[PDB]
Amino acid sequence: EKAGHQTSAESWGTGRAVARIPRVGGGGTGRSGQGAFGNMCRGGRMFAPTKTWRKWNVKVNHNEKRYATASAIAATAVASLVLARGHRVEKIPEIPLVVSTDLESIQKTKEAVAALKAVGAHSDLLKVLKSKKLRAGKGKYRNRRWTQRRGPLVVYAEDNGIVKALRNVPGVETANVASLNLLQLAPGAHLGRFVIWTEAAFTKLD
Amino acid sequence: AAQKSFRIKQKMAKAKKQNRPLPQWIRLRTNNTIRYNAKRRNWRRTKMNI
Amino acid sequence: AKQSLDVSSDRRKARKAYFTAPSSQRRVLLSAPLSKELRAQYGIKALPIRRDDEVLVVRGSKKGQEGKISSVYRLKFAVQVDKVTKEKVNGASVPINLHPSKLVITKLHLDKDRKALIQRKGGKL
Amino acid sequence: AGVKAYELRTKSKEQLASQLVDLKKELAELKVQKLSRPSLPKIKTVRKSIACVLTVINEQQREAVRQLYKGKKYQPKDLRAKKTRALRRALTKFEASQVTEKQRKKQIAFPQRKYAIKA
Amino acid sequence: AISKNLPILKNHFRKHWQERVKVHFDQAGKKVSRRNARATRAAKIAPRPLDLLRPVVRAPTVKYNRKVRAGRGFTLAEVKAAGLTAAYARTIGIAVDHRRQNRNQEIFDANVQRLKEYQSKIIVFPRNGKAPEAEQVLSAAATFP
Amino acid sequence: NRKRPVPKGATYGKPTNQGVNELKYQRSLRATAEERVGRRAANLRVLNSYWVNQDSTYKYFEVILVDPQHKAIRRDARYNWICDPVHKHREARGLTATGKKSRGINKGHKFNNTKAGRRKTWKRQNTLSLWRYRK
RNA sequence: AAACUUUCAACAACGGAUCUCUUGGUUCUCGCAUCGAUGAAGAACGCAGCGAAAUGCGAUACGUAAUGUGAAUUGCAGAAUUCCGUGAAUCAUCGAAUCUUUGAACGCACAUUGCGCCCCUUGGUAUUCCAGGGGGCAUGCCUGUUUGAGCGUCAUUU
RNA sequence: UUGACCUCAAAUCAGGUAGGAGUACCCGCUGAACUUAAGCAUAUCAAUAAGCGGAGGAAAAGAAACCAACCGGGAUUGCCUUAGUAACGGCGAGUGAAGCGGCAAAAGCUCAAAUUUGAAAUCUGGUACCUUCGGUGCCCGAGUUGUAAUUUGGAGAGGGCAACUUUGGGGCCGUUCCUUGUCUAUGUUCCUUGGAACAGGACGUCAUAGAGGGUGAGAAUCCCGUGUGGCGAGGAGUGCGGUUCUUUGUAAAGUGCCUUCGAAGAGUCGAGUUGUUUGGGAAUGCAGCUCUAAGUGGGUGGUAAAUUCCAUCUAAAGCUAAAUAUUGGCGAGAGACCGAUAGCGAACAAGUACAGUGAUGGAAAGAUGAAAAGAACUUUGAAAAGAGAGUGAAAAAGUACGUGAAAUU
RNA sequence: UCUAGUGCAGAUCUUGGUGGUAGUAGCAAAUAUUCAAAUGAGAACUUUGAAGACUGAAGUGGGGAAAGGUUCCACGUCAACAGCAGUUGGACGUGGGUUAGUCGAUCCUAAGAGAUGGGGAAGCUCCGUUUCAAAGGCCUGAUUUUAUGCAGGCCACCAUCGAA
Ligand SMILES: [Mg+2]
Ligand SMILES: [Mg+2]
Ligand SMILES: [Mg+2]
Ligand SMILES: [Mg+2]
Ligand SMILES: [Mg+2]
Ligand SMILES: [Mg+2]
Ligand SMILES: [Mg+2]
Ligand SMILES: [Mg+2]
Ligand SMILES: [Mg+2]
Ligand SMILES: [Mg+2]
Ligand SMILES: [Mg+2]
Ligand SMILES: [Mg+2]
Ligand SMILES: [Mg+2]
Ligand SMILES: [Mg+2]
Ligand SMILES: [Mg+2]
Ligand SMILES: [Mg+2]
Ligand SMILES: [Mg+2]
Ligand SMILES: [Mg+2]
Ligand SMILES: [Mg+2]
Ligand SMILES: [Mg+2]
Ligand SMILES: [Mg+2]
Ligand SMILES: [Mg+2]
Ligand SMILES: [Mg+2]
Ligand SMILES: [Mg+2]
Ligand SMILES: [Mg+2]
Ligand SMILES: [Mg+2]
Ligand SMILES: [Mg+2]
Ligand SMILES: [Mg+2]
Ligand SMILES: [Mg+2]
Ligand SMILES: [Mg+2]
Repeated sequence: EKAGHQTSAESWGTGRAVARIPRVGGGGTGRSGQGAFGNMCRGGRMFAPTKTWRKWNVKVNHNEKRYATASAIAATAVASLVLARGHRVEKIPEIPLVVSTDLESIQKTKEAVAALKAVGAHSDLLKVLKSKKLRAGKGKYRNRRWTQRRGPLVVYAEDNGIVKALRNVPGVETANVASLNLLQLAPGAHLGRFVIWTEAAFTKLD
Repeated sequence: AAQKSFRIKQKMAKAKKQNRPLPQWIRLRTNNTIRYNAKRRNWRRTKMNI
Repeated sequence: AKQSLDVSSDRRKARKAYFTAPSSQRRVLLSAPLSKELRAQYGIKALPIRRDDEVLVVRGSKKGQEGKISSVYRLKFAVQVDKVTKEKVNGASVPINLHPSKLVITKLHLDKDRKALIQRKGGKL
Repeated sequence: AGVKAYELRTKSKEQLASQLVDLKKELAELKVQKLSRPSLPKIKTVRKSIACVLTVINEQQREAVRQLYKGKKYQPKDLRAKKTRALRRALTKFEASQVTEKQRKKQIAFPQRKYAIKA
Repeated sequence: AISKNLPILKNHFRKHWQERVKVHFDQAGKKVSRRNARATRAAKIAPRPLDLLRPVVRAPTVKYNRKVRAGRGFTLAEVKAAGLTAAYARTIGIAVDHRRQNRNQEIFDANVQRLKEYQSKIIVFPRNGKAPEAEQVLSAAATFP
Repeated sequence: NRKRPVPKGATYGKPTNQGVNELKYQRSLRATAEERVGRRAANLRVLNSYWVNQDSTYKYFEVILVDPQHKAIRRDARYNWICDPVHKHREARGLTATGKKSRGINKGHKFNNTKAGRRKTWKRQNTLSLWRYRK
C-alpha cells in the first residue's frame, strides 16, 4: 500500500516547458525533478494496485462437485479415455483394474513397486521417471523447479502401510474411497486417470 | 575559524582521518565488491556543514 | 519428501544458509567420502575433512592424482592439496582449489577426537 | 599465546597486580618498537593478556563482595539480578499466591474434582 | 449518475473502508488452532469431558418458543432437588445459573432427570488415591442430547 | 466549560464548528482531578475519588491512592490486583468509576454505542468482513 | 568521373536493451511476548600488525571470561606450542565482566571537553592552599527514622 | 516546668518508586478540511486524519439497576445472521444499530454498610538466627477517626434442636512444556560427448528417505541434508503419575427444621437548561451550570403528561482467564506475487552519497571465468598503450569484463 | 485447458541514452609582455637571470574577525581538474606541522533568555523571575573521649545563561 507514494511530489504546473506530471522536489540528488506517483513514471505506483481482497477461492455447489467426481470415476473404466491421457495401458488386460486387498498391508516401497510392476504399471512408472524436466519460466526459482507426469492412483479402503510405501514413488498417488479428489481423478480437467483399485475399495464404492 | 571549539576540532580530526583512499589489499580479498572509496570528501567540492 | 514444519524447501533460504554459513558448519558441509578400504576398515561412509588427511581425486581434470591436504579453505568451500597445482607463466606454483565431495580419503589423520567421532558414528577402529 | 585464566585463578591479588604491571611495561616496550618495525602482531597477545588478568581480578573482588553480602537483604545493584525492569517490579510468587482466609477455606472445601463420564 | 431502469443501490463505501477490510485467510489455520487447543485442554483435564452439563430450557420470543434449547445453568432449585449443592456441582461438571428461576414444572423436572442421569453416568474419583482410569469422552452434550 | 483553545475565535472551517465558548469537555472535573494527582504522584495508583466541597470557581475532590510498592499492599490479596501493570494510570484511560461513567460503559439498550468501547464498536461495524468463499 | 548526401549489408564503435540468472523484496499463515534510573532507544569520539566504509566493540575497545565443537584464519605478513589437547578458529553458544563522552540524563551548567561542594586516601614542612586517586551530591511521590515549628492544642507543674 | 497529641516542615536521613523509547493492535481526550450533495450553509467526509495523554502481550469489557413480553431467556467478547432492515436525514445526498436464533469460547466472584469487646485477635519496618522469591524471636512503629476473622443479596447473620459427611503441606523419581546436541540407507561401476559429467546409453542399489541445497552442465544413490526412530544435556513447572516424611486438627467447611433479624454505595439517581454526540425520533449517551431525592424505595419497559396496575432488575464501590485484534518486535513456514526502469526508497559500504539555515528531501549502482589460470617474456614507444607470445573450452570472456539490440557513428 | 501487473507512435508522457545544430557560437573587461639558459620525451605558460611594466600606502602590500577546515610545509608526481597548455598547482599520492600562569575563551553583567516556588492548561506545555515560599552560609573559636556538634555572634542578595 505504501509503494510509489513514499515521496512528497508536487506538480510544477505549466510555464516550465515540462509535463504536468508531479515531480520530486528539492535538489542535489538526481531524483530531484523526476516524475512521481504515476503509473507511467519510473519509481511510481502501478495502475490499480493488487489487493488481497481479490476473490481467490470459488464456491462450487456440492452436487456439481459430486457430479464431476462421479464422472471422473466413470471415465476411469474407459480404456479410450485412459490412453488419451497418456497412461500406457495398452498391455493392461482390462480395466477397471482391481487387485487384492493384500496391497493395503504392504509396508515397503520395494514390495509396493514390485506389485505394481506385476500388475502392469511398469510403463506408467517409467514414464514418470523419464519425464522429469526443468520447468521453463520463472517458476524454477519459485519452488516449482521440476515437472513430471503422474502415474497411477492407488485407491484403498483402509491404510495399513500402503500410503507410506508409495509416498516416495514418483507419480504414484494414493487415495481413500471416501475422499476421491477430483484433482487427482481428472488432472488438468482431462478425464481418464489410470486407477488401481483394491477389492475392498471397489466394493465400498457402492 | 582559528578560535574554535574542541567539538569542531574533534569532528575536523575525524574528517582528516577519513580523507583517505582505499587500501589496496581490500581489493584482493575473497568476495570483494569495493572498488573505490565513495565517501571521499574534498574541501573544494563539498562542505561538511558541522 | 519432507514432513516436518520446521524444515524448509525454499531454494532462497537454503542458498542463503549455504553462503552465509559459519566456519563451524562449513566444516560439516566440507565432508569427503572414504575409500572402499577405509569404509570397510572403520565402518564409516564419510567424514569432515581436515588438514593432514591423505586424499585421492576422483573427478575433474586432476582425476587419479593423490596428495596430502594442505589447506581447508572454508571461506571458498575448497581444499588445497599439495602435489595438485597450476604452474603459472612466471615460474610460480598456485594451489588448485578442490571440493571434498570430489575426493576420496585414503589415510586419516587420527587423534582422540576423530576416534571419538568414529566410535560415535558407529565405527570399529 | 598469552596467559590462561585457569592458571591465574589459582594466584592471589598481589601476584596478579605484579603480573599486570609487568604486562603493561611489555606493552609499552612493544609500542616503542612498533614505530621502528614495519609490523608487530605480538602486541595483540599482550593486550589480551592484560584483559584476561583484569577480568580475573574483577571476578575475585566481586565474589568476595558477594560472600560479604551473603544471606542478607539489600545487596548491591551490580550483584543483584538484571532480569528486566518489569520482571523486577512484578509480584513475587509469594505475593501472587497470597489469598484470603475466605478463599483458602473454599479452595479446601470445594476443589475442582476429577470426574469421568462412563458409568 | 442515475441511469437506465435499475434498482436503487445503497452501497456504503463513502468512508475509507479499504483501511478496514478483514479477509479471513486465517479460516483453516484458525480451525487447526482450535482443534489443537481443544486437544491440549482435553489432555490437561484428561478424564474430564471438556464441557459442562448444561440444562434444557425453553427459548423466548414467540417465534422460537416452539423449540427447546440448551441453556447456561441448572437453576439452584433444580440442583437442590437433584440432591447436591451448587458449589459441589460446579466442581463436578454442572453449570449453575443463579439468576434464572423455575416457573415451569415440565422444564424443572426434565432438568432434574438430566441431573440424575448425569450423576448416575459419571464416576467421581476420590481426593485421596487411586485415580481408576476411566476413558474420558469429549462431550457431555453428545451423551445427554 | 472548556473554551476552545483557538486564537481569537477563528476556527477556519464551517459554521457548525465555529463554537468557542459553550463547549463542555466530555471528561469530568473529577477525572481531570485524578489526572493531575496521578501525575504529581506517579509512583502511586489512583483507586477512587469523591466530592468534598465546591464553590463558584473551584470544585474540591479527595482522591484515594495506593502505593503498589508497599509490602502491606504487595501482600494482602484483596488489594494486590492494583500492583499488576495493567493498572498503571487507570484514570488516564478511564477505568475509574467516573472514567467508565464518562466513557458511557454500562449495560443496556441505552449504551449500544458505548458498551464494549465506542471506537471498538465503530471499527467493528465499519469493517468489511470478506471470507475465502464469499457469502 | 570524384568528393558529399542517402539506402543496405559485413566488420569495428557508441550504448546498455533483450535473454538467462538472484544471499533481495512483497503478500499469506503459524508461534512467542522480551526495552529503560540495575541507566534504555538514539548520538558523538575512538578501537585492528597493515581499514576509509559496512559490521562488531568501548581505554579489558573487530573484543576479555565461561561453555561447546575440535585444528584453523587467510588479501599479505606473522605466529607456532595451539595439535592423541583444559585447545586453533572474523567458529558457535553465552549464564560472568568491561561498557569512553553522552543521552529520560540525575551536583550546577553546556555554542564551554566550563564551574563547584562533601567523604576516604597519597604527595607537596598543610583541618584551611595546590594537585593526584577512589567514592558521592537531581526532581516529584510513598513508607518509616531523626530533628524540629506553630497560645492549633491537652494535661501537669509551683 | 516536663511530657504528649494535631497539623505542617527539613534532612546527600533508611529503603524504594515515576519519568524516556517503541507505539502494528489497545484505552481515552482533542479534532479538521479536501471531498459528496452535480452550486452551498445543516448534513456528508468523520464521531476519520493530524495533535495529546496512557498500557499489555493482548488490551478493553465482564458476572445485569440486561434482554424481554415468550411455555420466557440469563456475565463479557467474537463470527454467521438479523439488515442495508427499524430509525435518522435541506426525509435530499446520504447515514443506520439492537433483541431473538446458530456457533467459537466459557468461570466465576469481593468490598462498604454488623460489638472481637472475656481481651488489635491485624500489619510495615529494624535487628539476631535460619532451611532465604521467605520463616521464627525480640524491638520501635502504624492503627480504635477501625487493622484481622465473620457476610455480599444467588444471599446471609444471631440464638435453639438433631445427626452425619470431607480436609494440609513438603521431598524424591517420572510424565508435560521450553531450548539444545548427537547417531541413525543405497554407485561415484562401464562406454560416448565435453574443458568439467551432474548429459546420453548399459548394468544395479536404497526408498516411512525421488523435499531442498551444494559440487567445474538436468545428481534420490558424491556431500550436507530429507525420512524413520533412538540416545543424551540443561532449565521452567505444580498440570498429573507414582513413592516417602510430616499429621495438620480438642481447628475449618458443608447439609436439615424452628424462631428473631436481614445493615445493601448522595452534590449521587433524577430533573431543567446549554453544548456535543447517537439510528435514537417531545431529547441515545456524555459533559457544564442550576435544582436536588427516596426506602413496600429506585432504575428500565424506544411518543411527551396525570392516574391505576404488571413485569424485570438492584445503580451511584470493586477483581477476573478463553474465544477476539495485531502494516511494530523476535522466531518459523509458504506463494498461479515482482524479477534490478520491476519488487520496500534501498538485491551492492541505503536512509548511504548528495541538497537544503532548518523542518525535511533523497538517488544511482547486481552478473569475467569452473578456476585468476587477471596476460611471464620479446619488440616499437617518454609513457599510456600497441604488436607478438602466452593462459583459458572460449580473450567474438582482458577487472571500460555474460549475452551485447536500437538510435547514432 | 486456467490465469492476468498481457500487445504502444504519440500523452509539452517517465527514466536512460543518442544525434543534427557544429569543430559552429564562442574561450575579447581588469594597460604587457620579451630574450636567454636550466629542467624535461615534450615548454607561449615551470624555475632562474636579464629587461620592460603595473598595483602606487582609502595598495594587486602586511595583519586579522566571521566563514572554511588542513587549503599550511615538504617529498614524489600528472590518468582526471585547472573551459589553450602544463614538467606547475589551493589537483593526485605519502607524510610532517598549531608548545602560553601573562594572548583570548573561561568570569561579569547588557538588551534579553530561562528554572525553582506557586498558578493556569485535557495536555504537548504556558505565565512569571522576587514573585501570596518555613527559599541560606560567613567569621571566630570551644573542646581537647574527638572529631567537629554544641557554646556564641553576623548576615538576608534569593537560581542560572547571555559579549573570542
Ligand atoms: Mg521550447
Ligand atoms: Mg474551562
Ligand atoms: Mg479548522
Ligand atoms: Mg459540492
Ligand atoms: Mg462538482
Ligand atoms: Mg465549491
Ligand atoms: Mg491519530
Ligand atoms: Mg484486562
Ligand atoms: Mg475491569
Ligand atoms: Mg434480505
Ligand atoms: Mg455517521
Ligand atoms: Mg441539547
Ligand atoms: Mg467533539
Ligand atoms: Mg442530547
Ligand atoms: Mg563463447
Ligand atoms: Mg563471452
Ligand atoms: Mg561484453
Ligand atoms: Mg546501428
Ligand atoms: Mg499494463
Ligand atoms: Mg516508444
Ligand atoms: Mg495512438
Ligand atoms: Mg518527449
Ligand atoms: Mg570560431
Ligand atoms: Mg564575448
Ligand atoms: Mg602550497
Ligand atoms: Mg585545460
Ligand atoms: Mg592536459
Ligand atoms: Mg518560562
Ligand atoms: Mg556567564
Ligand atoms: Mg569578552
